Amino acid sequence: TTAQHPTDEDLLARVLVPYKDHCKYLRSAVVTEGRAVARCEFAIPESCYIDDTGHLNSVEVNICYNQMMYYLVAKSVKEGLLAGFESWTLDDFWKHQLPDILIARFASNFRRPVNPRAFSGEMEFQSVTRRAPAGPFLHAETAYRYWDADSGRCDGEAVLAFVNI
Amino acid sequence: MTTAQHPTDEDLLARVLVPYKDHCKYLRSAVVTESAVARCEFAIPESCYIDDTGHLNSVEVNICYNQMMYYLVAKSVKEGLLAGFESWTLDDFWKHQLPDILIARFASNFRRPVNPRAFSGEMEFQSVTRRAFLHAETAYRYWDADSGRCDGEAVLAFVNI
Ligand SMILES: C[C@H](CC(=O)O)NCC(=O)O
Ligand SMILES: C[C@H](CC(=O)O)NCC(=O)O
Repeated sequence: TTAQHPTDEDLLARVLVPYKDHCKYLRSAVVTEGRAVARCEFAIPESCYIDDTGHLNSVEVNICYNQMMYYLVAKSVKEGLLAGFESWTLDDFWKHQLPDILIARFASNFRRPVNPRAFSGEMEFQSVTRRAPAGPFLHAETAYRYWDADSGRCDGEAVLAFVNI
Repeated sequence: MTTAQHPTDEDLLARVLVPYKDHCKYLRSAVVTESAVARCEFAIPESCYIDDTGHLNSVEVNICYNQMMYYLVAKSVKEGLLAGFESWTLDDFWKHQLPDILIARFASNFRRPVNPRAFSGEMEFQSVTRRAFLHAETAYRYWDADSGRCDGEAVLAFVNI
């Protein structure tokens, strides 16, 4: 009885346009419906910036979060799922995506190393708050976690700003 | 205060950067002092994973931190500057660099978006401790020639010692 959306493959490819061809890590994303959640699968067959370390690096946790978060937002804007984004169209999203979606704060905590080859993740929008000072942006709080098929596990938080809204 | 500052060790730096891809070498200079601390300059002429967003991204803060941190450890090993690492040689460092130097926790706070084309940073090792691996608490910050400001902390684990 909770509404869910399977991976919207067309939207996903378009969300991932700004990322390089060899950097498309987000493979699937089921979005559950006013503060939405994404449940995702990831794969990094080789790193984009460094020789193989043997584990999912902090850097990659962050790249993957960005992908998952952009997808969650885009899909939420498309299906009207996210409180605070009622006025947005998908066109607004493509315009804002790169210059106007900012990370104010990022944290990652590794409990145990994760396998970068195949891993799962999830995130939640915990609050979205609009600000329009006399003379203008959304403030958002999110949490995520990652795990794999063995015992890998990482969790964290990110505070976002959506400016020029 | 008094201890001598080590200018950028260019040969060590280039070697520390070998595992990074050719377009992802952002750390351009790094002065090391005991207090161990590194004071660094960085340049990202273009991003390695995404089209230009116009500001230094959280991802890049993290890449640059890793480069700075690896160089500070390597240089500290070479020069005997970090307690906990007294027994290490550079050859130990090269063996551990990728598989055995882990981030346990990373945080960044972006006060003011930073210019990715030219910016500065610093970090410090606050504590190193054996635990039943080596556990290190570190803090860093970045700034630029305008009003850019990012800061954070990273907890590291050095394993298989
Ligand atoms: C020391 C770091 C660990 C990590 O980022 O999680 N690996 C090297 C790199 O990812 O740049
Ligand atoms: C939403 C982020 C902002 C950032 O990482 O700081 N830009 C997209 C990216 O860097 O993947």
